[PDB]
Amino acid sequence: AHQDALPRLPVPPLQQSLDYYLKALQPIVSEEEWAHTKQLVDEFQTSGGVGERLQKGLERRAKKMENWLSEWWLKTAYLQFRQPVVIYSSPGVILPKQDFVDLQGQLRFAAKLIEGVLDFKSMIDNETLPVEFLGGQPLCMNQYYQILSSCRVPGPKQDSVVNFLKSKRPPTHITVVHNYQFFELDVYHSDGTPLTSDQIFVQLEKIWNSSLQSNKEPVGILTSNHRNTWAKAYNNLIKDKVNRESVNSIQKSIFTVCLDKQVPRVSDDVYRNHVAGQMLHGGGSKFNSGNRWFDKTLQFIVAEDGSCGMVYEHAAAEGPPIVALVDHVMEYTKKPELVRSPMVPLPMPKKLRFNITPEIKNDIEKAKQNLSIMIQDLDIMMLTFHHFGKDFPKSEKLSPDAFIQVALQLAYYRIYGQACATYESASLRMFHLGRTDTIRSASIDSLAFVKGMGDSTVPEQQKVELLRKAVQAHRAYTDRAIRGEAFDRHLLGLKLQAIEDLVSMPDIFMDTSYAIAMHFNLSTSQVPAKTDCVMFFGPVVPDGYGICYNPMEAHINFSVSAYNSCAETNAARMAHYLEKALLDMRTLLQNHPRAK
Repeated sequence: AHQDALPRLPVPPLQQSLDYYLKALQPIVSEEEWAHTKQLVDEFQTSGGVGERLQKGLERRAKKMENWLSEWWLKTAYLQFRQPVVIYSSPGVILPKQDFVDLQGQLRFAAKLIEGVLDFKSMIDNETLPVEFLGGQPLCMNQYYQILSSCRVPGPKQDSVVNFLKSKRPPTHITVVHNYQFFELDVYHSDGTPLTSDQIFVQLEKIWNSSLQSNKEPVGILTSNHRNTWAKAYNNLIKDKVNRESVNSIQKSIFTVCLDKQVPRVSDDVYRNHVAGQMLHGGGSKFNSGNRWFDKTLQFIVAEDGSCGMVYEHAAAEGPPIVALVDHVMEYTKKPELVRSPMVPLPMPKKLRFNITPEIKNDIEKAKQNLSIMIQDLDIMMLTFHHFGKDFPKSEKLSPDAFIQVALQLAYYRIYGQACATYESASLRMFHLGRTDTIRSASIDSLAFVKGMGDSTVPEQQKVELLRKAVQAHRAYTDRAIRGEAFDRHLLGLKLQAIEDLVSMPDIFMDTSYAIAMHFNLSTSQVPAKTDCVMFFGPVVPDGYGICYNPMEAHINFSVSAYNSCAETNAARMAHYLEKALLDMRTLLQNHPRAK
């Protein structure tokens, strides 16, 4: 009923989008390249031309489908992406560190966490999860029905997803991994009632005692390899009926809980960076990378030292829906432990076995080698910006997110001397089945500001004006994107429509300007959460950065990633310049009051 009342994703007018495209290109391409693209655009949109025909095709597509973009996006962005999901696709999350100091404490917390997710699940099962709004504007809730009891499945050409949430007999178990060993744990009794936190603890204790040694092959590490490689290894793994049953249990589980092992202590200044690594990829074959199943949509990680977090498979949902679950769960783990009814006998959680063959052992070794290379190449820098949060920008009547994005543009320019194609995720949930579109942070106004900011000939008064204009221009682009008026998904649609129409690939998509526009040296996303957490992910290009943040009232949690294979990037440096840019913007604004 709620979904039926939501507006359908629109197809923007052709000229409007192309006009916005030309404006977004101005700061990132040469004068010569822009002039050439301008000519291609004029020809592409001409009356009776190629572009108009494709546009008509997209409009027809919107009339015959619930959402014209959904399937195309899922396929192009995720299912057909063949690189490992680890680092390159699945975002990691670091949650507030817990105070437990030993094994029993680690298990007690895991029990509360599990109970909390099940509490959230009750609202999903009963479709009682409150509809979200944006001031009076309804949001699509479909993503919430794709995260539990689901899993990505390797395919030889493209991947697929399985979702058991609404099956005849929905799964009633979660999977728990300890020392690379997987267990099927029922979290509901036969009578249908959920297990209590105390009962769950008792079961986790059995699981722990049944996996005290780390001498079993880390089959789960196979899920971290290239999708072509895993597709083949997967097909071979499940040829054996027992292995197939074990994989089936993992795929069907409501979610997976990873009880990680102790790891070497590191200097306090790089601790959070190492924890982020643990949450994103596991740290390596000798640490916790084998204590995972990366195809799983939801994986909660409880570390030996109190740290906790999670990693989720991106084909399922975006950051906001995931943090909605996080906020609900963390809040639940803080609730007073009420009366505990007389417990009852519990079954032995089933240890999922894997019959290893020389072939499977080889695949596992190859996966370890591949992951080692990936981890060595990742550069992560976690930054807790304590100076201020949403409070300062708000006091200046400036959008906090826009303020942060402009600061990132300033930091990038200060390091590189030029702007770069920049991506910021925009939520399209105001539309039925809406996922995301692109907000382009590098603009005519942002470039004018960053140049003016560092120009020793431009008066500070002018720098201030340029600052506000850039921030408001970004806010405007953000508002347009959320209302389905951005142009990136639209252009992608036109390209996919051309492919489906069996017409020659239009020149506008083969243009050097389009290649530049689609190569994001800065890939970013704001994921606000009530919980003091932070999300992170790998860059989308070899010479880029992956930046995510959670703006709180008085501070901001930042993550910055980069690849070591690119000598031109450095996560720490980027983080430091971002911190300084934010501070310099506050300083400038405070030194030039609007009324006194």
